[PDB]
Amino acid sequence: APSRNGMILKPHFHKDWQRRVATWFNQPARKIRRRKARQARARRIAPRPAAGPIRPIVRCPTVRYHTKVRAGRGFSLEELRVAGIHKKVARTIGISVDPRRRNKSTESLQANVQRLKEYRSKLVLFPRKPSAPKKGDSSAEELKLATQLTGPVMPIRNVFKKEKARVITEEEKNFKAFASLRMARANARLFGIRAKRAKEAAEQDVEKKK
Amino acid sequence: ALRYPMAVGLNKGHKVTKNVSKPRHSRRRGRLTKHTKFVRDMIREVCGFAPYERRAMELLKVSKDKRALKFIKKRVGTHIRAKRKREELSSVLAAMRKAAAK
Amino acid sequence: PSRLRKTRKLRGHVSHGHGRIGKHRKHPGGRGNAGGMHHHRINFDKYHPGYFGKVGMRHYHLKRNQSFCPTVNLDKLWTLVSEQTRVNAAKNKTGAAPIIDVVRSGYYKVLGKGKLPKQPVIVKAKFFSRRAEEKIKGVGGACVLVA
RNA sequence: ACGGACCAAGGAGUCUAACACGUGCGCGAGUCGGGGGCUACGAAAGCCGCCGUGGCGCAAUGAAGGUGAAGGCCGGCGGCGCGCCGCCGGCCGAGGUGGGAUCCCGAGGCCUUCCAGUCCGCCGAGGGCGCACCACCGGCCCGUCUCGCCCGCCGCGCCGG
RNA sequence: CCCCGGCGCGCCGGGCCCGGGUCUUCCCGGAGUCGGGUUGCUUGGGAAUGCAGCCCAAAGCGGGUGGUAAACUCCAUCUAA
RNA sequence: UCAGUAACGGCGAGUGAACAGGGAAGAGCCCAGCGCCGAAUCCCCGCCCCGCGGCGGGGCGCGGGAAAUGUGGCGUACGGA
Ligand SMILES: [Mg+2]
Ligand SMILES: [Mg+2]
Ligand SMILES: [Mg+2]
Ligand SMILES: [Mg+2]
Ligand SMILES: [Mg+2]
Ligand SMILES: [Mg+2]
Ligand SMILES: [Mg+2]
Ligand SMILES: [Mg+2]
Ligand SMILES: [Mg+2]
Ligand SMILES: [Mg+2]
Ligand SMILES: [Mg+2]
Ligand SMILES: [Mg+2]
Ligand SMILES: [Mg+2]
Ligand SMILES: [Mg+2]
Ligand SMILES: [Mg+2]
Ligand SMILES: [Mg+2]
Ligand SMILES: [Mg+2]
Ligand SMILES: [Mg+2]
Ligand SMILES: [Mg+2]
Ligand SMILES: [Mg+2]
Ligand SMILES: [Mg+2]
Ligand SMILES: [Mg+2]
Ligand SMILES: [Mg+2]
Ligand SMILES: [Mg+2]
Repeated sequence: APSRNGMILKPHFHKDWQRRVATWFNQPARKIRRRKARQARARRIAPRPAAGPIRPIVRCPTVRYHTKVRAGRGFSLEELRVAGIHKKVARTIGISVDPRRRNKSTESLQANVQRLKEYRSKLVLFPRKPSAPKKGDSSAEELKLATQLTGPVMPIRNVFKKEKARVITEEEKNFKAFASLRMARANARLFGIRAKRAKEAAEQDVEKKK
Repeated sequence: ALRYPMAVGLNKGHKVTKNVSKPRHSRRRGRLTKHTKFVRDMIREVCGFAPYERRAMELLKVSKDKRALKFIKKRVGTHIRAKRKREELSSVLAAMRKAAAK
Repeated sequence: PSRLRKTRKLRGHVSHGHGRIGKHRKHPGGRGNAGGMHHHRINFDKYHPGYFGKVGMRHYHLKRNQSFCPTVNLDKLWTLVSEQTRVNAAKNKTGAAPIIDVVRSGYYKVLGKGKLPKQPVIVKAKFFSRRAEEKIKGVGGACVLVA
């Protein structure tokens, strides 16, 4: 029996909800447990970063988000082939690799190849045997100075380029933005209809000539 | 007249150049290999044809293409698979006609 | 605070604030939204109009990401860019108009609602309004489209 | 008419979610770390801002494709029959009427021996800017209906305004 | 003061004779399965989301998906049994 | 968080996700097929050495079986030989 004025409402409590009530009193204990597991992993891998391997500069799908840049699953095989790193060497030297990704854009391809070139320079590779170093190993001065990096290694920042104040030209003054938008809407709506009418008019012209 | 990159229209989207890379190797599944064609025509020679396929061959011999398409569509389901089976039966009917002629 | 609630003052009173003639029974008029067409017709007519029935097309798999188009007005267009840009645009004698990137600020469409100060702009947005274009061209400025 | 021998103890509008209204506090076109991470009581507390992602609010409307919230005046030119429409340069540039708490101006006077006579207050005829709010008249955006005239081209059209 | 496990060092017995780039020549896929009709249950899934019973029953530049059933046409994206 | 939203429902009562974004965590792979290698493979029993309270490693057996109706190595959609 509703009273004078109020919102219509649909409470979803018609099931037996009191059996399945997830209480959240485990929350600070789980924060302590995640903290101890993370410190245990950081003490387990002693020179390696506590976060993990590096993750790609990634454009977002689904037009709400495509201006933003994320950290992705892993590097692409074409990215590794251009940078010159084998995909099984990359997992051993601490590089996220996934074979599912493609490379349609050239700019993001070059950006991830450049990020590989920066990470190969920033990487300090320790030798397998300390008594007998190999050809592709770091120097003894870098062996002592190498340490962990707290947080995400090379944190991806959404950079925006800075433009300067320009003088407005007569073509920019004479450009019609809303009219161009409406003409583009009309052409994208009527692209197939004009082509069908052109084919039908060509058929009428062939029927008139022949 | 300048043409700004528009989010809507016939050529919408942000202007990004496209590279020409090697296509994926998972895309070529179902490609007709010569050895698989040999195995396939081999077993077509050994086992023979199905009864509904023989009935559709008879419907193509009596020149009823629409009724043959309706029968193959009722037997196999979709119209695309029906048209492919009708073209395959017409091809093997032309092959049998050429073998009977010369 | 149970000492501030109403159950403290009603101790001693028999019907407990729920009436002596008509008792506080469990569900006298049904549960929830019971009888909105039959015996609660007047309440839903006077307070929830249009509640019953269907209208419009059934868009099956709707996408709020596709429906995403945030708007910003020309009245608070200068809140997106810092104030020293406005100072330098008012100070420059040559006429170097500042570029306001609306997609960088986080809006797609620019609508023209309020007064714009008399200095040229270069508004780079995804969509534009006709009134917004008229205000920008009347003040001075350009409307650059971007995808 | 029903319940009731008597006495002691227990005993009945609680809790969660959602919504509405009122009040208190903080910030304010912003607000919020609730999820995550870092540093006995302490499972607390403090911190994060390139962890404000995200919710709500700042823009509504249409079933949807979509669209999306003041104008006036001067000069020049083109068209049509001093008047109207369209295109460029400067100015005024955010509606009005009535009721409106408060504020502003001050015709005059506020007494000790008569006149002249400066400053601080104080009250007020009458006239104003008018807070909020109310009632109305206007104006703008959106869907729909009617009457007609013009503008634009990367694609002259069953185009767009 | 005992017991246990782990990080390392030194020795013995073994397995193993192991990579990358360029060019040429070959090869490459899971069948009463997919899918279609019908029925029953289920799902927010609505001309049938998923599963199951019966009947039909595949193909290889093929097949599945692209939230309205269908035909034509280009695309996008995966490789089921 | 999307979101009590799209959607389902005598469209009534009521029911009701998914994508994406921010995080905790993050790890990838192996066969059949297709093919190359004298079955190059596996199990059990006899003897010797070590160790034997998770019955394991090596050598010696014209010892017994499994397996060509296919065991092992290279190799699996990220191509492979
Ligand atoms: Mg009541
Ligand atoms: Mg993490
Ligand atoms: Mg009383
Ligand atoms: Mg009572
Ligand atoms: Mg009461
Ligand atoms: Mg009475
Ligand atoms: Mg009552
Ligand atoms: Mg009640
Ligand atoms: Mg009735
Ligand atoms: Mg009696
Ligand atoms: Mg009684
Ligand atoms: Mg009695
Ligand atoms: Mg008592
Ligand atoms: Mg109420
Ligand atoms: Mg309140
Ligand atoms: Mg059942
Ligand atoms: Mg059901
Ligand atoms: Mg299609
Ligand atoms: Mg919400
Ligand atoms: Mg009804
Ligand atoms: Mg249910
Ligand atoms: Mg997600
Ligand atoms: Mg084999
Ligand atoms: Mg796979």
